[PDB]
Amino acid sequence: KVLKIAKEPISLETPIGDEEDSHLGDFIEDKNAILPIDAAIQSNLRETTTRVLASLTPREERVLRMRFGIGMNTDHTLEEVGQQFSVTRERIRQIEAKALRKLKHPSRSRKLRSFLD
Amino acid sequence: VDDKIHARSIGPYSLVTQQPLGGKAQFGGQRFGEMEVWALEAYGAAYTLQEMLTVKSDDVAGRTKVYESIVRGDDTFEAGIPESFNVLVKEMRSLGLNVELEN
Amino acid sequence: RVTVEDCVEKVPNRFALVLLSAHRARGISAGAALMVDRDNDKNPVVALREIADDVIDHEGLKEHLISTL
Amino acid sequence: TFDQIRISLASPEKIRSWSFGEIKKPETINYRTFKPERDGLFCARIFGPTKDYECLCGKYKRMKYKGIICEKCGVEVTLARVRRERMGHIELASPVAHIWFLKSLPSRIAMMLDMPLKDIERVLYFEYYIVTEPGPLKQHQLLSEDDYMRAQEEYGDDSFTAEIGAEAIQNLLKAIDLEKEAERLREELSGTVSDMKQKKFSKRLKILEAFQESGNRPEWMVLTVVPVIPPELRPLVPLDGGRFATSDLNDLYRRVINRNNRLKRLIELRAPDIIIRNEKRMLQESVDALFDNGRRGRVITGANKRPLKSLADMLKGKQGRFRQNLLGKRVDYSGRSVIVVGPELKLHECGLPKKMALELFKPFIYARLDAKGLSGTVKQSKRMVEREQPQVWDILEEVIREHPVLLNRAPTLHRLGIQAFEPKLIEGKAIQLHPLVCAAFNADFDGDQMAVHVPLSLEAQLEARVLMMSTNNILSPANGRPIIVPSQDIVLGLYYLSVARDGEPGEGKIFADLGEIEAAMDAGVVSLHAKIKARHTEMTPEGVLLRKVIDTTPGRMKIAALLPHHPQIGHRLIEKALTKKEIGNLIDIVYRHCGQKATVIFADKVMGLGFKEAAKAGISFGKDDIIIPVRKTAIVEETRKLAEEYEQQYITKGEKYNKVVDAWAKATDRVADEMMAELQMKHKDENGREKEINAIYMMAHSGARGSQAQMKQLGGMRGLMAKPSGEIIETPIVSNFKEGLTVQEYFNSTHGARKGLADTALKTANSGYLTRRLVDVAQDCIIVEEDCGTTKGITLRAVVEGGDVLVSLGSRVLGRFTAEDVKDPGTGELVVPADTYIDENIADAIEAAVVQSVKVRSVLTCEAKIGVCGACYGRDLARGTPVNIGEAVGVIAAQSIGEPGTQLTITGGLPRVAELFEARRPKDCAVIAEMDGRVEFGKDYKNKRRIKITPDKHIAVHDGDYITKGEYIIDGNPDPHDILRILGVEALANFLVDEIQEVYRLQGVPINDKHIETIVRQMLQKVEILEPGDTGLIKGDHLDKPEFDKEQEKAIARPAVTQPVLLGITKASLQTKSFISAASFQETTRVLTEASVHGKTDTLEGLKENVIVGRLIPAGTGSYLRSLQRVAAKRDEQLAQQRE
Amino acid sequence: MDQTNPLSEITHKRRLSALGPGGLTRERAGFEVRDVHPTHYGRICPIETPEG
DNA sequence: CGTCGCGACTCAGCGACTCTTAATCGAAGGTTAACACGATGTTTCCCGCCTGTCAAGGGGCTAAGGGC
DNA sequence: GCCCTTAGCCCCTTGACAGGCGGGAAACATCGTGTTAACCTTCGATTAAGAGTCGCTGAGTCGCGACG
Ligand SMILES: [Mg+2]
Ligand SMILES: [Zn+2]
Ligand SMILES: [Zn+2]
Repeated sequence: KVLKIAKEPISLETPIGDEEDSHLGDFIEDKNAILPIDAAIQSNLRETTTRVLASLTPREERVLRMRFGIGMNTDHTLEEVGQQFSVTRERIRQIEAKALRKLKHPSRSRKLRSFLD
Repeated sequence: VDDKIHARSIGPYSLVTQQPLGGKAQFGGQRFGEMEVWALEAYGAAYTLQEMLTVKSDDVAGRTKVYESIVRGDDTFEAGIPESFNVLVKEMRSLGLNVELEN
Repeated sequence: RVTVEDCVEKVPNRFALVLLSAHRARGISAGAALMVDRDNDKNPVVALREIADDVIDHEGLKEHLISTL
Repeated sequence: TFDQIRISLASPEKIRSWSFGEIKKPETINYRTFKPERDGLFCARIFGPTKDYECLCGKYKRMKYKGIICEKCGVEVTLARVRRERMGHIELASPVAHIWFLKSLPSRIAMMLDMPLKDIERVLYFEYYIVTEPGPLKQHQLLSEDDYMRAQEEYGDDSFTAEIGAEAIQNLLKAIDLEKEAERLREELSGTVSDMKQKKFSKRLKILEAFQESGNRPEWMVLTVVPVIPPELRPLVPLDGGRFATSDLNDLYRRVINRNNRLKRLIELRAPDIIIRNEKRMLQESVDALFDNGRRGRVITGANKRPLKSLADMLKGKQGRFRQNLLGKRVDYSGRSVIVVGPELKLHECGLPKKMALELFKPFIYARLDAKGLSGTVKQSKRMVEREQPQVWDILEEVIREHPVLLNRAPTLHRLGIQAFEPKLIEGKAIQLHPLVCAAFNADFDGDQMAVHVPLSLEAQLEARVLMMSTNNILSPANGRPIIVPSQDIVLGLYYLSVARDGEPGEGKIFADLGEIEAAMDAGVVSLHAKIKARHTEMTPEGVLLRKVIDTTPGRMKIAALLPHHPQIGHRLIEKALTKKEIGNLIDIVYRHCGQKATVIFADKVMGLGFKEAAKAGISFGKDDIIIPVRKTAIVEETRKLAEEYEQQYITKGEKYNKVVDAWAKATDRVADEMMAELQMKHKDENGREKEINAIYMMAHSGARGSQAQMKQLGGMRGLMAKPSGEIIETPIVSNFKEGLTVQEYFNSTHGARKGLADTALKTANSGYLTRRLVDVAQDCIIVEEDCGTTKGITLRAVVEGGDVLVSLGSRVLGRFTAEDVKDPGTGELVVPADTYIDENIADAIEAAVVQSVKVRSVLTCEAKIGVCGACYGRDLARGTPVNIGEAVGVIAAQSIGEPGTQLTITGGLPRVAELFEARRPKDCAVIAEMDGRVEFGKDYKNKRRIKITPDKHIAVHDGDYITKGEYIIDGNPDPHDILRILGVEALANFLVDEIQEVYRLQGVPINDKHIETIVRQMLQKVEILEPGDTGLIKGDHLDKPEFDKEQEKAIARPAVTQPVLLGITKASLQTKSFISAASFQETTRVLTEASVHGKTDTLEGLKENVIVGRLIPAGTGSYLRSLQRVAAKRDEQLAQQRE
Repeated sequence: MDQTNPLSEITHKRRLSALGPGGLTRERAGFEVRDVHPTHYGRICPIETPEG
């Protein structure tokens, strides 16, 4: 581990060809910039989830969304989402398991079978 | 024609400017230069220049928006401040200049 | 398929023929183009083809949309 | 939103407000873990988290918290985008002078208190101490020895203090006040001679008014705290191989942090006074190199040997806002493929490879699959098109139906370089481009990658169909000549179809219809030599014309049937040989009289017709094609014998010139003329019918690829080769390319041709530079007003040399609104009204009678406040219709002027145009007379006769002769600056236009006059303010200032008058109102300082400003949308006025 | 090393580049050194040269 | 009745930004005093709280079959 | 055809784990300091074989007049 310790970071403005044009900084990729395709699957995963949740129970869909968070980013735990609906107990976990096993059929989970990859 | 052909709707973008990379190395895009942007500037195609160098390449917050819009079906876009202008104002702000937007 | 010289006689600016035509195509996206048949054409081409009957009507709607609120 | 970007001096308090944490350690990340340090160039709590909503130490990486800050790391959780916007600051232990203001052409730091930069640079480097608060010890004494510091201080040990360095210069700037200094300089500028001191007093007063008006304090050029660029701009991404790729700015900021830490440790340690000041000097040099790095000793990185770029070095070269960042954005949704001929395609349809259409129309394919219902989700669609399933190809042909794609050739010299085409999903992997359109592109098919672009928006997809379509780009913007004319093959086919010979089968065999000609040709009764009679409708008069039996030919009837039915056109145009010039005039007349739809359809038909009649003709080049003149050996022998008769006795230069000019330079056109005469003669076979015309002669006469010079070089004498200095070779070179050239003659040929080849690669760089200067000087020249209230216009006279006309007056005035009604000579009849468009009919009526120059409204006489007018630019060169508001007139003119480049040429063609546009003084500066009648002698013994005033070196006038204004003493090459100082502005404009036209005619590229008129107008945007009161500025100034300043002075009273000054295209950005337009292509270290200290705010009125800013361009569709936004704002204001 | 074919290797090995360290760069050349002198005859080819 | 005592004067001189427009392929080499506590992180398990199984039991609701 | 009786499904109550983020406690690899005293008290590149111009400086030549 001593060797291979980034001995000398090469300058990002170094030339790449026979001339001083198109330096290395213009050829480095981006491992953090969200590509537009990956954002497309994000928006559609927001649309494809709102459609699958529209078939569930209204209160059940609300508690399932609160379990993860579609509009609200505050991902609540089982008990936290439990207090918002009824007595915080295994009933919330039971309804969550029932909903999860609900949209696993070829009818509801049809457009999502090719979504998880 | 094989080693010279190229087509990349959206490839890996750069870091200093958040622009699509150049050349056929990794899904590059044909750089739209000052002398090649003047062709549309002299033309009445200002919406293209308001989307080819504003929302197409250098808008990390607008590129994904325009791609989602094109995928949805509506050919509408929006791009106020490109990443090129952002990095330019950040570099100018690095010196003793007071480059700062208003109204 | 439709040229600009055939439809620029009604809009002798060549830029209103673009913005108004794009607005007409966007309206066709929500239901429009009751003047000419599509003939298996896209929205911009059909808007340019039917621009001979909506020269002033398209500019007014675009101007109203440009206004805030 | 945002608008009106303004720059000024960065206050230390404002710099601290911009930053989020003071960096005190030159450590980017850790060697073990690749995480940002606590306080360094790469910080988490200072510039934001490195991951999207993932705080440090894995504490708030769930995204549930968005404004919560960490406890141990102190970094606030936020997406990675904030790491690129968050700035930083380095509070230096000692101040540092800005490199842009300290070391530059105008010493902005030296202009304060009137101290030269040579001493300001010494007082900053701690070499010569500066005195402050004097009270012996004169103010600004600039003493360095300790004698006056300590020995001279023995006067009581009271009131003795002085500083040195950046802190000293900052205190000096703080001491000087803007208002008092400006008031003191005002009285020092008026009521005095101001011979030499005025040159500095003007700049000092300008800087003081900029600092006072903008509100910037004078002591802000030196900055105690330096802002750091965000870490995302200078990245440290781990490259493949474990070797980090740190940006150039990272090393400079690390050096600056090291210098600051060393200075802080030295000050807290109480180091020696020579080391702390030396430490401050090192920190100052580091901060200088971190900003510009050019004014200093070019500090190189410790690892690499290349000169490290800085915040200024980035903006200067192409790798910053100039080319790489803002203007030349590497736009995605694009494609580059080698192009192939597309003759099976229409003129508005370009071939697109199937392997490229998928990668180009991926989002459009996804949308079509989602709307059609073929794919359930976007991920499933991407999985479908990624494998190139057979069901997606049917959707690709459906999505690409009316969606034009921008075809971008590698080099573009005008607006026709980007033409949108309705793509066709052709096989292979090459862009099937139309043959007629590639001539406008400048793209042959010998290998030319045409970058294809796809407009995403519904307006851009529609904007590429109304303006960027190939059918709308028939007439080139350079002049009124169609650029869709057949270049090589279609022109050859039409020439073969139009060549008529009296001997051929089927002589005078009258035919019924057009199909009868082809039916008889397929039966072998009538040939294609165009010598048979038939019927055809010419359609000359009003309404339909009867099918008159014309005495024309069958070959010219195949092209005549393709001509649209309309008066003023028909078979009368095809009666000629139908060469390239004639075929271009035919495509011009069909567009000049008929519409664009019929013009484009005729171009499409004639290309297919010419192609079908060229392949069936057999135009292959052969050995007997290039026929060497049989009367060539005898003439060569007689020439070489005449070259020896006078050489016996011998001056050697005279004999050589007689043997190279009159011997070889002369009679080389005689042999070429004899070859052309022997090639023009149609050989008649034994059966009374001519065998055939030579294919090379057909190519030379039709204008496809031949020419007289090329003919002589191929089969003629080949001329005489050149030399490195330009001299003509004296040795005999008698051999054509059809014959075998020996080693010496071919070596001379490759010695003379490599010069032209380098000119094609070296002078083209000058052409690109001139085009870049023109588009950035003419960017503001945008047509905004349809008709202005002006009546005066430039006079357009048909240029003539010798005894013939060089350019027809009807062509120079065509497409320009007249200022005054032109009166036909002889009889006082109004042939053209005063303020109406000059149509082609009006131009023909004007040229019908010989007339002098006609008063024509041009962009120069535009009285419009902003941009250019519509009734002055005249007719747009794209089509026959008049120019419409919103067109980038200046950009179009710049492209039209840059298009003749790469084939121009010192003062030959390209350098002369560059010298005239930049308005530089030639090598022989001419002096205008301005005197009327008699002229006296100048002063006594002053080395030259400057000027003689009589109110009532080499010389070309007398001492008592009556001299008239206009005749100036010079051996040639006058000066435009003197032309404006002495003669009017319209005269300078006419001179520049005539010079550019003469250059382009000597080279052969005809350019419209208005394209030079707009450039000349943009060069005249500055006017020297000679106002005696209310304004102390005498140098050049933008015209908007006299439009506003001269109007404000009248509301207080002294009359103000300003004479217009002409500056080069490169100097347009030096005094332009906008700084982004000037800081784009010009030097970025002077215009920014000229705009920073001046507080210049970019109103985004120009085109280059909105392009860099990213907003919509104020020209074209963007111009119309800006007009709609303005009218909507007016309507909203009217509505608000209704409800109080 | 242009090794597309045996001629490319030979022409690349027999390539006298006036640029690089110790000589004029691509911009430093100018229209003077980009010409062919008479002494180039027989020692350096005047036709085979890059077009860029 | 000359010049020189004493002043400007413009002339030279010296420094200095760019190299069209898309493109042919990705990384890229050195510099070599020794030791010591201390305060400072780094890394492992270990229980605390809590989360998640399935089961057991049961009842309560729903529904289906049989009898009058 | 309706009411009574019994079976199956759904739901509720407990629970014996299983381990699992995470601070603490501890064993162990960092990171900034010192400290030693045997001899040298100016190291070194790097343009400079094209080209249009911005910003400053300092020499030789003249007028205006005074004192012999
Ligand atoms: Mg070509
Ligand atoms: Zn943290
Ligand atoms: Zn005008």
